[PDB]
Amino acid sequence: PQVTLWQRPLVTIKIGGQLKEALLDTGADDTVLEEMSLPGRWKPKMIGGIGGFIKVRQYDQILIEICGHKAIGTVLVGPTPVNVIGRNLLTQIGCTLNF
Amino acid sequence: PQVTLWQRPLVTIKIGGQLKEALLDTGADDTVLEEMSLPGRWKPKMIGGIGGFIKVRQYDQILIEICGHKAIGTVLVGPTPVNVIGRNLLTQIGCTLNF
Ligand SMILES: O=C1N(Cc2ccc(CO)cc2)[C@H](Cc2ccccc2)[C@H](O)[C@@H](O)[C@@H](Cc2ccccc2)N1Cc1ccc(CO)cc1
Repeated sequence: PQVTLWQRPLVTIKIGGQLKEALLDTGADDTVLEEMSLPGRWKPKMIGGIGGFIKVRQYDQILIEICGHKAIGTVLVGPTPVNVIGRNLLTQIGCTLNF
Repeated sequence: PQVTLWQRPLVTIKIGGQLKEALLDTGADDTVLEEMSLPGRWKPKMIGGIGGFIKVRQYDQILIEICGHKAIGTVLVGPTPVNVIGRNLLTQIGCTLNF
């Protein structure tokens, strides 16, 4: 749909059988989720943001449903304060920025 | 303009007589820019990111031109690694998210 930016653009996602809300985030290259239970194997990474770097786990080929749309991609799970959906999956759902 | 998200959504801004590039960042409530010289009054502030917190200076009523659109608002200046335009200015230029 179209979403204006007067409030945070949150969406519901379903991931790993669980329902969460996430922020649509054009500044983020990748998707980063708060720590959660996910099968099964993963690789450690660092990411940097404002504030500094964090260490995260990388899971590839995870299925996520963002609104009704399915996508498969990498997710990073880790100590984020907020679930962020970045450009790796925003492109899959066809999201654009328009002004 | 419409921007797809296959690459980072960067724009040119003019602020304070200087020309910069900045990310359009729907996840950011506010705008924060790397250290640069602005004239005038500011207040200290601290913002939290992935990774932690930074201390930043808040300047109010700063004119920015983003693409060919002028906006006025608060900018936070500080040690961010990248300049981000957040929703406080994104609403002023009429930016929407569309999927
Ligand atoms: O750290 C932030 N990252 C860091 C980040 C890095 C990597 C990924 C995955 O690849 C995801 C997020 C982004 C901005 C940024 C990108 C690259 C380098 C430096 C900064 C993000 O794009 C922005 O949306 C918020 C996301 C966010 C929002 C709330 C709480 C935590 C995280 N932030 C922090 C931020 C907070 C406040 C303001 C001003 O109000 C601006 C930014």
